[PDB]
Amino acid sequence: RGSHMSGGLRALAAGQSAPGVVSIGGGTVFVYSGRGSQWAGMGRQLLADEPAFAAAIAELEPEFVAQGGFSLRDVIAGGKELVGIEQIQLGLIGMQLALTALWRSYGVTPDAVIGHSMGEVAAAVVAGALTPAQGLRVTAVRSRLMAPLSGQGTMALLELDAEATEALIADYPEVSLGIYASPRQTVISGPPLLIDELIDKVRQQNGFATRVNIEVAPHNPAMDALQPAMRSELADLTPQPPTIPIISTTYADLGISLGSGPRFDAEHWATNMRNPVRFHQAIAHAGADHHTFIEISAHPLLTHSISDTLRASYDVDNYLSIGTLQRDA
Ligand code: NA
Ligand code: NA
Ligand code: NA
Ligand code: NA
Repeated sequence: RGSHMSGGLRALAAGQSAPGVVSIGGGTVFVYSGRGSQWAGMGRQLLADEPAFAAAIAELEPEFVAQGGFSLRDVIAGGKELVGIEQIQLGLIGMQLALTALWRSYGVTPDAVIGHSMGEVAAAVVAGALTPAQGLRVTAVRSRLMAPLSGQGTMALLELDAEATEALIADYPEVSLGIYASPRQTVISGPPLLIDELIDKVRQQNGFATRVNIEVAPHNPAMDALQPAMRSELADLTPQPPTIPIISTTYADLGISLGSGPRFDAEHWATNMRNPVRFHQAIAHAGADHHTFIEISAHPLLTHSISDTLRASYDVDNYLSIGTLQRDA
């Protein structure tokens, strides 16, 4: 039935498509979003009808119980709301890894991964730079550090390019450019009263602007306060070089410069939560030679931005930008 599956996944789930199928060009990129997008009953039918999904949830559950005092298995089965930044972030990465297992069971695996904002932890796990246990650990530490800030920040998506956004916020020292979303959209981050003021200005100047469903201000100066504790608590984190190309959204150079490769260690995660998200540039880089982009999320929020980026550089008739699950049935 898969009422909440994307077309590509549902077709594989029923067996209508052949293994790994999803004309398009070659290459597949898995995109891990940074936003929690829980919807009522998320994963409930998956847990009962998709053994690969259920195995992943089962395998994560012991670490969650002991690393998070929270049961993802019970959230999914009981359709419980994730409450608080810690449950939201921890639940999201569990869903991301379990959904990656689901695609794998139907022959769909990534040739490269992209992590958007906090979704770069999940990307690093799937690329082999971190183990699932290490991914939970990073998520647990960071989310606990951000939880006390709940309600002191937010973000907003604006129908402005990056330089127009920097112009808008020039006189707003507390507001930052948070995400380079596409050539046409940019996310700002900062104190909620000021984000609301900027949303209104964009609308009154005949543009489009929306609040992000988030109650902190990542990718902003506010995060400086948290970086020392990040480096201390994750001091013992020992990552490995990735085995799948990972295009990092943390750095201007996408973490793919000649020479040494990024080390996905405590400093990287402290940097990832503070630096602006180079999502536009990572997608552009990836679309040079990869033609299928799959957002690994509970509800597709990046597929339009992906398509906008790809359309600016490539012939999108040869491309496919899809999600995994969606809140509508
Ligand atoms: Na399965
Ligand atoms: Na897997
Ligand atoms: Na592990
Ligand atoms: Na290691």
